[PDB]
Amino acid sequence: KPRVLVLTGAGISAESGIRTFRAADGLWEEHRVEDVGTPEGFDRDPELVQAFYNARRRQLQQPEIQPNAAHLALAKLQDALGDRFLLVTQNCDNLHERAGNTNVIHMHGELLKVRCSQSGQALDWTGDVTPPLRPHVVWFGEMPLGMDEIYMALSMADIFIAIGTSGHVYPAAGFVHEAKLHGAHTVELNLEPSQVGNEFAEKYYGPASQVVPEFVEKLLKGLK
Amino acid sequence: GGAKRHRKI
Ligand SMILES: *C(/C=C/C)O[C@@H]1[C@H](O)[C@@H](COP(=O)(O)OP(=O)(O)OC[C@H]2O[C@@H](n3cnc4c(N)ncnc43)[C@H](O)[C@@H]2O)O[C@@H]1O
Repeated sequence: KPRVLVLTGAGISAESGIRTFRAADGLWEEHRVEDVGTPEGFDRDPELVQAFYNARRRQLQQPEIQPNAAHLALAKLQDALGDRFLLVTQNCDNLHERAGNTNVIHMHGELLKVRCSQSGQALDWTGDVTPPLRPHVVWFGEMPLGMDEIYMALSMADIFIAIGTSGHVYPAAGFVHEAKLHGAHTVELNLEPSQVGNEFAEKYYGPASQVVPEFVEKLLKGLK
Repeated sequence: GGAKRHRKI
């Protein structure tokens, strides 16, 4: 069986009720990234930033937020491939886990975890953060998580699939190139062509809820 | 690799 590495971004959770970064501006939930997505922003106004992520963490756990068909198809893909499958997400949501995937690598961290900044230890956390703990979230200028295991998987992959990610943020946006260097077949699945879509050998566009189960089904049937 | 970074500086 082929070794398959899947990278996901915010687009796979859009249809689950988690709104995406509007490209038109530089704003996330009507906030500038510099203010809520950098270490500097956290230092200048810790209580705004803590409130911002407290809000994201609560919204994540609302009843109307659930895995969609795309999350489910990736759980089925892992079921079929076992240890020849690796899922890497830029998302801080837990929808991959709720769908049934395991050993999900959250290269940009998790909303349901916080970090005691003196230690390096991440702690489970589902409620608000009050009065120093910080969100276990990778901000701009900080090193993504799990990169050693990710780059190893990139060099070993037979198929690399990028789903729901716009190709603006590195190093994740560079994964397709790395995969191609080590011979992987590359696939982009997205609502619209990404900033790096030209690097991919194969591509399908449309809502993830439709495009991803369609591709996964075609992949699984090609196995047997 | 490198740190998390956006395509525009
Ligand atoms: C840092 C800190 C987070 C707390 O990281 C975040 C984020 O992880 C990182 C990478 O962004 P990315 O995950 O690629 O998301 P966008 O740049 O916002 O691009 C979204 C992408 O999704 C597509 N899309 C929207 N809607 C859908 C549907 N329904 N189906 C499929 N695809 C969809 C858009 O067309 C975009 O391509 O940056 C942050 O700093």
